[PDB]
Amino acid sequence: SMQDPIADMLTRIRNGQAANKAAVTMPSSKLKVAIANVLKEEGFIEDFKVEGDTKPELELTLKYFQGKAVVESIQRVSRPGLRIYKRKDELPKVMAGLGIAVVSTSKGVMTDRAARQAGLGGEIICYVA
Amino acid sequence: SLSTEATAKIVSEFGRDANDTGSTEVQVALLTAQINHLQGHFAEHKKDHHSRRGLLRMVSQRRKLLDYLKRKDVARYTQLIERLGLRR
Amino acid sequence: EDPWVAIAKRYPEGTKLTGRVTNLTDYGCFVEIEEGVEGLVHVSEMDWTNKNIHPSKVVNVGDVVEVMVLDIDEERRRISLGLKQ
Amino acid sequence: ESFAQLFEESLKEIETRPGSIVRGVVVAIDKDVVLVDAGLKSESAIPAEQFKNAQGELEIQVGDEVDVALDAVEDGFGETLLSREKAKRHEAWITLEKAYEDAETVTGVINGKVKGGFTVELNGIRAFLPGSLVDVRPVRDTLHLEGKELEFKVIKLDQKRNNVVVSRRAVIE
Amino acid sequence: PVIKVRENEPFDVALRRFKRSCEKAGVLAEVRRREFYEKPTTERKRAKASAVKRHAKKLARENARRTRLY
Amino acid sequence: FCRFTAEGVQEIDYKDIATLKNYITESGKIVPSRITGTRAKYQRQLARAIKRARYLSLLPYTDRHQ
Amino acid sequence: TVSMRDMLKAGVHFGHQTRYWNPKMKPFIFGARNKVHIINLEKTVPMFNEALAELNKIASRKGKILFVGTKRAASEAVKDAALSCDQFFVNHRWLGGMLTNWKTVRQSIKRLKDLETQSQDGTFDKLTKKEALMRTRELEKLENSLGGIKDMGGLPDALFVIDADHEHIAIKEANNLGIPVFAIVDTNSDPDGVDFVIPGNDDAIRAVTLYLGAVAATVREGRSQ
Amino acid sequence: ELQEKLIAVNRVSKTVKGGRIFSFTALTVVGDGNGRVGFGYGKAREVPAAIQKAMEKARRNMINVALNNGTLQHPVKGVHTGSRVFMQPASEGTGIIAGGAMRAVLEVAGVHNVLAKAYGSTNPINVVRATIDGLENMNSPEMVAAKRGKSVEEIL
RNA sequence: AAGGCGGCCCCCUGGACGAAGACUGACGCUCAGGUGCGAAAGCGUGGGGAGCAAACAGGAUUAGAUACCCUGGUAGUCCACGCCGUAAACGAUGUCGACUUGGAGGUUGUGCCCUUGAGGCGUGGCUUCCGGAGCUAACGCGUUAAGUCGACCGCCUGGGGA
Repeated sequence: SMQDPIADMLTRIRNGQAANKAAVTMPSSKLKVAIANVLKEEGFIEDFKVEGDTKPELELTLKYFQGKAVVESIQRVSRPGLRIYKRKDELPKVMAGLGIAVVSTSKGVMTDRAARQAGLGGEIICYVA
Repeated sequence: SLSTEATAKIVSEFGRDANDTGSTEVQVALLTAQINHLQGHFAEHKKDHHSRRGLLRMVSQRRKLLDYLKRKDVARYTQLIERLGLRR
Repeated sequence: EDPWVAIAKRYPEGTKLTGRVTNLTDYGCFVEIEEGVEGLVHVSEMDWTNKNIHPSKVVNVGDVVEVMVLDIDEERRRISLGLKQ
Repeated sequence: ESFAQLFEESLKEIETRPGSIVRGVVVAIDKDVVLVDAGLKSESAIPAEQFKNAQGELEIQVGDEVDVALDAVEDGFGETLLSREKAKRHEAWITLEKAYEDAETVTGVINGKVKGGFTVELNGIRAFLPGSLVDVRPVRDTLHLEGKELEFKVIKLDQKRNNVVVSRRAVIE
Repeated sequence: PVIKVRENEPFDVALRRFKRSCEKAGVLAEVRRREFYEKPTTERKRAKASAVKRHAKKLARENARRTRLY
Repeated sequence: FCRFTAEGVQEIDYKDIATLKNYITESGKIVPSRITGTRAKYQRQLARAIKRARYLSLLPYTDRHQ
Repeated sequence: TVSMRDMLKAGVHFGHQTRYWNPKMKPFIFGARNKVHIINLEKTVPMFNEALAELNKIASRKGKILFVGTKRAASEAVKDAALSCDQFFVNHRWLGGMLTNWKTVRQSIKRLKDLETQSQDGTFDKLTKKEALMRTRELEKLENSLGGIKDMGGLPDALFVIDADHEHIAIKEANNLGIPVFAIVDTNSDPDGVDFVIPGNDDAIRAVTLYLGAVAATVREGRSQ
Repeated sequence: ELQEKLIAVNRVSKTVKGGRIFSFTALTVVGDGNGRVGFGYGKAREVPAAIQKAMEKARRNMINVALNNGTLQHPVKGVHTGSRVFMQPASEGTGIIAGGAMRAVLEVAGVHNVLAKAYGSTNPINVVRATIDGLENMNSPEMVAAKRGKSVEEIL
């Protein structure tokens, strides 16, 4: 069964990147949407577009620079089997700061750097590089 | 399998709308009737293992349904189990 | 259905036919014309030499020729035509 | 633009699948291979033997136009089935023409029956017909001067499998 | 393979016809097959193996054919 | 080149003996679907029909038997 | 420069059968008429133009172009194209490692040249009949193989190709070297090795000729410039 | 200007009707002390010839590596066949902390400061390849910025 | 579901798939212990016994031949009801879900289309082969993954001893 939606989304994104797909569609969720937004902000995707009322479909638009994909790596860290929560001092640095770590904090989902700035840690969703 | 007419009858009785058919209670009833029917068969045909598998599956499904009912709404479940005469 | 119920028209022993060959399968020639049937004229007749013949050398590809039935099985649809006649 | 889309459905409209539209211009001749271009993906490797008429020598130089056939696409590289069958359809049309006035008239000359019907040959092609068709009555063309000139009056055709027996001599009938 | 010699038919021809009939029947082949017991497994194996061989003959060889020998 | 697809028959009939006779051998055997070119779905049905016929002595099991 | 109508007339828009296609050519394909793939002329033409421009540019800096086409239908034509713009060509089978292994092939070329000289300029004659025959044969062989590239000297600065799938060895070599490739690429072919892909019918003769001619013209123009 | 290190030389055999024909494989690696690295694997009946061949191979098909000063830009994994390799950028003074074939490649590349472990297989040829791969994949900050549509200060 | 299942007919009976709708409203996935089903041989009691055939006997072969080959031949194979609980019980590949280029088939539905014809254009299920990216020690796998991921369980830690 479908157990981890965020993870699934990530996987889809990765596959799109691999296969040179322009845009990647999936069933929308609030968390997922937030993640997408974060990605956009950090510049790993071009744009995201949710569409529908009853069962809405999030559509990300993937980015390609000089032939190859932008999202070089994208891993879940927290996962239903084994959750990862970090305190603001223990927050990671993906690719020695060049990549980002999506972290869900009390003040919404944000990149690791942002979280650090705020002065708060939380559940580490995914590393993106 | 359960005859169409019988099924319809079952639906009408247990189902609130009678067009509903998918009500948990209705489903349970349907399962139960089928099980009852198959008992007779299996008394006769003790080595019919393949068929018995299906029966077992049905029973399991029924149990699951009952469980679901219990957590959701207790009174209804109780009523159902009075009607059908399910020990649990 | 359609060629095989009343397969008694070109039957009786040796009714000559004009049929275009289709593909020569190194044992055969496959001349087959008469409304959705299959004939062979395999390698043994074809000429007046038996075994060294190689049907691609001796007749053609896609050509209407001298052939007649010599044999019909209406059951295991193998009408076995000939060409040495 | 939709110039190209419209051009595509236009070019669909101005071709068909069988050998119907006489379109391939003979753009190289070499013995023993003719080759055309009927607005297909590739050029046909035509035999020379689909194009010599009734005595053995070629009839069509560069620019000449015969349709071929279709419905079979790509055996590796190339395009067609032969135009000579094309010709068969034309023959069928002339045979069909009979129906209109209940009499197709050409020349039919039938010397003998391979399988019970004199053989009749029309233009390049020669066809076989059931035994009755050759003669109107019991006249028999064995006493007639060999390979005689009449026409063909049709006696019998098998309509699925192509066997046509036609009526030599007896113009009056 | 029941056969009757036609009126004014040669012997040799008749014999040939009979032979043909027999071949069609696959009687000899059948007999050969039933001479000894083939384990089910063996039977299966032969059938699958044969099929595989056939497939190989059909496709791989066709591919080879595309390219000229000399 | 199946007959039953073109005719568009719902079920093959064991009573229709003539039809069956086209699909049976001179030796009585049922003819392969390679040779007849019968569709697979129909072929099975045909076979069944033949079998039924054989039970009813409408078709023979074999040429030799008596 | 080359119009769409002309291309259509030629038979560029036609491709291969649908079962023989490459899914990397799905962008350049328009549709499938009668179970045969149709190349999108709207996407082809601009690309072609670009390629032509590139070629012209190359010519302008005194670039050496190599024309490859070993189909045997358009062997005559490619040679002609090459000669019109006095450029080099490989109209018969591409020798494996012609460019990558130039230094060995340069010896072969030299040998060929020597043979030619012996044949023509010497005017000695008086040679043992079998030996002479052998020599002649050798010359013929060389001419067939390396006739177009005998005056190339070094490696070419660009590589024009009539079929990518057929001349993949050449393409690969080019890639290895880092020579720009200008391939005509039908639906069955692979465009990944090719730098300046040209979606078009490799097989049809008229189309091939058309492809050649424009290229030749552009080269000439470049030279003039 | 180019520095070239023969990593390993190994004797390899081919059995024939007579007996064993021996030969020698030379694995070399060359670099300019900056980004450019290239390994070469040469083979010959005698050692020196083989080595020469390897060197020649190396000299062509080089590869560029983005180096932030003396060290790497971020921790990078590289795998090839059995040999899977981890290498991590390190502070000036620490030196090349790495083992065997891996060390050599690093040295030529002009990394001065690394912490590098070779997990899995340590078959020189494979491990050098792995190292090369790791180096190659490693992107710089500028490059990343370019990719993402940002400035360098946005990424930090 | 696996083990497996093959003349024809009837009775009882389980599952699968498609077509549209209508309903229920997360009721789901996985599963240590537990429970069941589980080829062949084998066991128990009672039947049956044509063919085949462990054991056994004779004849060959051979240096020997407690084998291969031949002639016989009993348990067994067959049925009923119990037990046994294992097999290279194999795809040597746990189950469930999602995502990622293609081609050639087979089988079984189903929508439209002049079925003008065996067809034309789709859309579902199961399935055989080839092959791309990717993966792999390689062999190979490759939308039925051995690819990219998630959930749960089972299992491995040098060879022998075992």
